[PDB]
Amino acid sequence: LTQPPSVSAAPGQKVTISCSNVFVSWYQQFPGTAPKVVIYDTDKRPSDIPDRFSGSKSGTSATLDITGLQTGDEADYYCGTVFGGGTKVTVLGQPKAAPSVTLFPPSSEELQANKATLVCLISDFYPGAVTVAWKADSSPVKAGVETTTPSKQSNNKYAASSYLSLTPEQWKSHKSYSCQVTHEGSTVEKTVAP
Amino acid sequence: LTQPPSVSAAPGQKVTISCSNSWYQQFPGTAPKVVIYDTDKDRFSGSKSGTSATLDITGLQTGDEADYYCGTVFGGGTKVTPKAAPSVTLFPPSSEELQANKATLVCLISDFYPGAVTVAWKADSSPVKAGVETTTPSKQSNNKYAASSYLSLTPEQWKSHKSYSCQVTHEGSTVEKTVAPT
Repeated sequence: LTQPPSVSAAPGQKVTISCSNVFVSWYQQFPGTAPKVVIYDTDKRPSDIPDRFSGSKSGTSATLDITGLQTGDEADYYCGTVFGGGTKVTVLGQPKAAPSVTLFPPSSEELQANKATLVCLISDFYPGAVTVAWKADSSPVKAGVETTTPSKQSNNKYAASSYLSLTPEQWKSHKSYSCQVTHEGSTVEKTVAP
Repeated sequence: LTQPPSVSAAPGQKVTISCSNSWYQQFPGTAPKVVIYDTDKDRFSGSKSGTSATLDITGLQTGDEADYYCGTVFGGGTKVTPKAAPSVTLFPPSSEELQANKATLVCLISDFYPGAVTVAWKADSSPVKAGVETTTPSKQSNNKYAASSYLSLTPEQWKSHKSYSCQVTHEGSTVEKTVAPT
């Protein structure tokens, strides 16, 4: 049912993806490509796939293990009984970098037009997997939220943006609005107010 | 398992997907979701004759535009395939940011179809490329696209010029918005 959004490691190290709340199959899926069974029935692996891939189960959670990591393994990994969330595996080729989070309020022009949009610019982060959560007066918000998918920049780090669309009164009613971004277990929150 | 790489249709009609020798729907950036299970099982048909299995989309909506796979091992995949102008929104540097002696402008491009755009910045009609990054489009919830561009400046490099502007091109049309230090 639930897996980390991202797992990363240097081009030789071990990656361990964890599927939680559970026979478990693991499917590897490259962009455009169909998902393919990397491991079936907890630990049994198909032929043609390398020895590097191994499946395990501890308690309520089952794990996928990738040893001798290589750029070829850079993919989205899903667990299945239904499917889990998905884990993006990254083969680290540069120092990890925490995103810089810049939260912008609606301009005087946008409000003058009876529109309101908050923009949370997330930039300079590697690996390219981030989680974004909005909060209106310390209370979560998922309605109105729209997030860009990470994109490799000029410096090889990634950049994305999340925006919240609101009514000018919604903006003025709450004393605050926050943008929480999560990158490799490191969370950074920024707030903006009228 | 074999499948037609792509199947085209018109909104309000029907579309067919064949699988040779369970059906799953996959939108970008998400896991697949079991639509029909064991030729029977959110209302579409998944009936089959001979060595092949077909999946039919009853009401051809826009929220059904996804990759469809079949299983027993997954089929190769089949991608099931009205113009909207981009909404360009320009933001000045945050009052918070200028107190940290940094400054960034964000050009937010949204609610557009098809998902392909171009960007160009200006600092009083003089085009600038210095510290400009543009993100790649992504299909938002309303089926139309979103992408953003940003310009990194110094608090003085922003307050020196009278105005700043991004210029967004999309299907031969061009949108330009302007911001000036307050």
